Amino acid sequence: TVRTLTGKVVSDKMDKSIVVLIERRVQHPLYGKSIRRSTKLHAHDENNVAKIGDVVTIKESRPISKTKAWTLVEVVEAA
Amino acid sequence: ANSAQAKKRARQNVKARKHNASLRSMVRTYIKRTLSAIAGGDYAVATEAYKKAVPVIDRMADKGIIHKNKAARHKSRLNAQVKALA
Amino acid sequence: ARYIGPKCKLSRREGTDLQLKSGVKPFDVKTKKANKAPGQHGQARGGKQSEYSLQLREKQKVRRIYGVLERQFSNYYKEAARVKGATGENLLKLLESRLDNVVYRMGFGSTRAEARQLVSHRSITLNGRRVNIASIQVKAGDVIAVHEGAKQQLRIKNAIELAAQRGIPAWIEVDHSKLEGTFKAAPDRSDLPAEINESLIVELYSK
Amino acid sequence: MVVIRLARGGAKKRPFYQIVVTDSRNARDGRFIERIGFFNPTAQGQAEKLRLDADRFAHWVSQGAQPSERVASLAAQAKKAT
RNA sequence: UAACUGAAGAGUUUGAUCAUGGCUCAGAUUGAACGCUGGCGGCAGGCUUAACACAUGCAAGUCGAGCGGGGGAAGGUAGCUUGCUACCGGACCUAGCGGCGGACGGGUGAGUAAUGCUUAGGAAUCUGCCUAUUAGUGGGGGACAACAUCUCGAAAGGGAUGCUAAUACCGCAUACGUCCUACGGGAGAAAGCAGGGGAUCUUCGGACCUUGCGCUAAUAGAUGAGCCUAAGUCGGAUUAGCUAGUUGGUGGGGUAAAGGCCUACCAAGGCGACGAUCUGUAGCGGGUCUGAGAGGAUGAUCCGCCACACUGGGACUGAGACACGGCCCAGACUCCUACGGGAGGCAGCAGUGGGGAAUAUUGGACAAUGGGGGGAACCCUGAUCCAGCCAUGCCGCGUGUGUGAAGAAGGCCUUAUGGUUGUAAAGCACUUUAAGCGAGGAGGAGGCUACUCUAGUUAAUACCUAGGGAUAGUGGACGUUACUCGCAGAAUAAGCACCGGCUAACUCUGUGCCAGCAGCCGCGGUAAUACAGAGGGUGCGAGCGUUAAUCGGAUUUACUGGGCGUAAAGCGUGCGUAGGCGGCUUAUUAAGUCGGAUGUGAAAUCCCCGAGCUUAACUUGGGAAUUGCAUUCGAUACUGGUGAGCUAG
Repeated sequence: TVRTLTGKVVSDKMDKSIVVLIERRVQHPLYGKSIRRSTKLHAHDENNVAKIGDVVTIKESRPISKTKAWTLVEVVEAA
Repeated sequence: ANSAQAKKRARQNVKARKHNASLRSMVRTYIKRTLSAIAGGDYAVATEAYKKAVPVIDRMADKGIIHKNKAARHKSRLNAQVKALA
Repeated sequence: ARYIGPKCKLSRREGTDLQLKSGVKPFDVKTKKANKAPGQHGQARGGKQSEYSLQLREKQKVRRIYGVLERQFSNYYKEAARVKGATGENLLKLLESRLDNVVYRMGFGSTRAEARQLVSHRSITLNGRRVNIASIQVKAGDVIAVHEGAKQQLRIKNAIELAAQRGIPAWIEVDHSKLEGTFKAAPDRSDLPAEINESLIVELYSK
Repeated sequence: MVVIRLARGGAKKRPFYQIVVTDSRNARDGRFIERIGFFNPTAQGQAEKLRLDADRFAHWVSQGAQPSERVASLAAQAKKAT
């Protein structure tokens, strides 16, 4: 019963943190053509398991730092 | 202040401020003594300082000078730091 | 407000009898200027008219018959358009449902103006209360009567005598002995005279 | 505290009250938690004079709401009528 | 049943014409303003500009049943210059300490493009008064206002010494819960007051019993608040790079609580063409106006959220404030002064000056609904309910009705005696709406006190609490109310714009490119239907016109719904980055797409059916709607992802 998201890791340099890029497809409000929107989320990786290019699942949690409020659940696909 | 009750509130505010400041400074002093003993590093001295400090923190927390969550935090953290000295 | 002034020139301009006078004498003998407009530049009815002129002149005739001013008439049109059914039929039913018109068609008033005067002066009771508003809508089953103080008035006897000559309407059931009638239902368009082309008023307001 | 009181609606000299559950600090005609009936002191003809939802009234009273004096009187009247 | 059903064109480029393309007009709407005119009622609205400066009054108090003092009226007994004096027991009042309130209610939109708002979720929190439940309320101590004395100052207000009460303050004791714990243990509260009473004692005046209001520790509920996440939320590239507590981690600090919130180290991270940074403008939403719809404009009055309180920076008290009518500091300004010293913040209500095209009374009552205090009686409340002013808007009503011609007079026109004003007027006969005078008269008031009885708790019939009954008092600002019944008399009541075409309504005099009119095309240079007056008419009507502003017509930024040979419009031509789109077959996935269910989408507003206002406006019951968002379960044709295969590109 927790909010999860699936995305691609685009950064793993910092300690215990990954940058996941989420993608969604929405309709333009007036012109009606489906377009692509992307958001960047900072997640928490306790053991630095995730790497650049993997497909990961993250879930909402209590804040861990200034910008991190999501935690890694599992690595669906490895680069 | 324009009204008599407002003036009375200001007077009571000053008096309560002095009293609360006294009690709060007492709490700070006892915590500082415990920290000084911990820095000294003797286990028995630190234990004695902590045992002296705890009742003051509890009494002032009960009077409302500090929150009981604050008192619990101080007690737990100081106890852990004392235990670290073995 | 309320129009006060010469009645017959209005009929002359409209080109038809508007029942503004009681009707003791015919309109032709009463005016002697029928078939001509009231202006010094007045002509016969055969002159050319634009569509706007026709639409305007149709609405003015109905307004002058019923004594209704422009704002109230526009409100009547809006209500008729909101209500489902034929818009012209709804408008004509709304006009005929007015209390002052119902009193006139009862015959206590020789003219709609006289009926309105009676209603305003509280000589008429709806159901059992002395109202004084001419524009009150009369519903099915309502009972209209004459107040006791207003009974025994030579104008009322003259009006009922003239109403005897006039065709008694079907939808209203009135006893003249005690001076009281019942509104049974709204008149139908077929019951109403056919010289009125309500479609012209409809196209006028629909623009 | 939570109270049950009347919120004034209607027009000039013809008030119409809604019976509402609300925090007592809110404005009389402003924010409220729940509406549980109405009161019309000058009703006539077919107009309903008082309507109160007894189930929600009892629920809020058990939760701790404090009815005003007029609302308590209206609740007594509604209980007598029903 | 019902909840909608909706789309008009015209004028103007030319000697004709068709097209293109601007400009202008017919509509709806307004917190409007101005000009002319002006009778009444109901319901609403009323500084949009200077978040400019403010005289004066009011807008926050209450509790003696928490406490000690201090007052001034009635009584009684004793003496007597005899109706005067001395003391004594009750009833009242409150400057001070103390409790609660003052963080609500009320005002404004300056700041704020996201620390805000809208929708949908979440975890690491606190929460006075209210409800339920559990364990208690034992015993001491030292002070300080008032008061007394001194002293400064005209005062206002200051400063210094000596006392005193408490539900003010601090130890000690005890601890069902509670906090810490190394799981052995350790730590921490509180206050009394009031009503009544059988028996007993009374060390002499209470103990004792009982019932309320209180106080302490804790767990739930309810309410309120704090924090976090995702999506959405106005322009500018003639602003392209921005950031070093900056991004992450560890130890420590800090908070009610997560967190660079803070700090010391370690690393080099973090944001940006899906617009970072900088910069202009702006409170946001429910809603409002317009539009067939899609869209566009807007955010007064009502409701929710946020922010601010002369301008900036802080903290105290408190459950809660970084506090409109509280404190400290700095700044500008204003006021009193006896030169010693002091005082202030209307964007609260009313009001003043100023600004402006323009927006009201220095009113009444707490009777009703609420809010604060109190056990209650009751007190406070510019919230509120009412009243005053204004045609500002909407709705309703009146200013009379019928008859009356061999067609009076007068006016205007004339082919000169007719036509028009016109049934119009006079005359005759009726009526009393509204306004005026007089007389009656609801409802907005549920209740409270007194009396009686019942049932609870108790030792009790007392007290307290909860109910019932009848009777009598008591309680309304509005207010001379709404409404009803009488009285006299047509008596008190009609204006404004326009008449060349667009666009309904035409002539005569005066003037002659003058005076003037004009939204556009255009009128006026002697017969002007276009200027001014008159007659007549037309459209509205207590209103009528003008100016300003928004949408529409405008398919004139074209998503719905336009164009680029010559009317405006294909880059001078290639290559190519990001991006957009992409051949055929097959398996799989379920992101796009589609369907179901659940939760939510506040109320008010719009629409429908009813109800009450003499009708209508207006008020109101219930629906419908809120076209959205989220979660979850399904479908697999098409698009996308993945695997395999193919040859027409």
